[PDB]
Amino acid sequence: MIQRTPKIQVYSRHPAENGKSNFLNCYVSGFHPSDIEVDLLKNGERIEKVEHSDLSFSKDWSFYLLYYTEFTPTEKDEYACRVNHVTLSQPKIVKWDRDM
Amino acid sequence: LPFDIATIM
Amino acid sequence: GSHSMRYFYTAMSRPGRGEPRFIAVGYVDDTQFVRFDSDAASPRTEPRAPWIEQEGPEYWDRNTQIFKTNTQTYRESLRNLRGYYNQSEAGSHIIQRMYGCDLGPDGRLLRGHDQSAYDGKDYIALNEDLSSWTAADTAAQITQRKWEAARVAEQLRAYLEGLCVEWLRRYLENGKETLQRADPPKTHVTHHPVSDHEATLRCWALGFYPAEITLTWQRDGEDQTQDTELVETRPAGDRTFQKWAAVVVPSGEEQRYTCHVQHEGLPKPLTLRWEP
Repeated sequence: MIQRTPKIQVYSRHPAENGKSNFLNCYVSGFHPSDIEVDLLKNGERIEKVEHSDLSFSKDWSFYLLYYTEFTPTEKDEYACRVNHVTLSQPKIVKWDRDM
Repeated sequence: LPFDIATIM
Repeated sequence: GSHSMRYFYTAMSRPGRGEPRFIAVGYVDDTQFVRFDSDAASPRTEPRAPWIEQEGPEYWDRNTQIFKTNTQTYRESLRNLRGYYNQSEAGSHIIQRMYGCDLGPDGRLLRGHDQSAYDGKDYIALNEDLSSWTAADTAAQITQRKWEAARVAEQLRAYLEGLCVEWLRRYLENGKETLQRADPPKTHVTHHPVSDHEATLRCWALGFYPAEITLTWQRDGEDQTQDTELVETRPAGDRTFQKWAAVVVPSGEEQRYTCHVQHEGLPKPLTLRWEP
């Protein structure tokens, strides 16, 4: 069966300013089949109360979802997105880089 | 508004 | 000017984990306005945009009945397609459907669409004539005969040319303040040294709506397509979208590079360069 691995982007809703409340986003797209596990991490620990968009798909049939949570970026706290899918041997962790 | 006829494939 | 309405259905089997899940979402352009999930605590059609909330109880009950009927038809369709492909009862399979209407800037119907896929591969689609089908293989030919016997194409055509356009125009009026408002991108160029002799120029576009945009880099007025790293357009989570395009340039050669931005919300296209 034809399976597609997710593309992953980790970024903020608004331009990042240390000490200012914002939203941390993890956008997963281009994947097939639809089951996927996504967590937002703070210093390697899973954040609770993370929300997500309703399942939809693109013109090429691949699925996409937005996972998001309120966060206050700092110089020292490290943020990331951990994704697992049938196409992945182990969960993929993508770090938040405010220049990406 | 969605299409109202559901037809088994 | 141009607008479209689409419904996206996903029906997914999960042997040993209950009955197949059916999820339907409705969109006007890049704005979702309704959802239905057969897995929800109490499955009902739910509003997902403020401009749809004004619809009365009869609208919500009509949608819910349609999606409950689809939940049951898709469960039979998944069983049928498993059989058409001689598949084992063990695997999980997915049927997806996307349909709707496109209007031009005049508000007239440009074209209608109805496409279905099985496990992410094209299965059956309504032709642009809204009269005939394109079946991908001998399994899809069975569906085609079934759909022809039920006169699906004639009924779908009446919907695509009638109710689909009518309701889309109603939504466009009710949500005119957002749906008919194009938000231009807020743009800037960042510079990131990668070596002593090279640096990345990144062209950003933030806060735009709708998602359609063109971001390109040119060196001395010629397109740098092969050399540009272009990220997929991404949702900000507040209705708007974001995108960036990056080029690795030789240090000192930065001013030979220009970023070009095209979007509906802009009075005129933008030309940007790194501003040290």
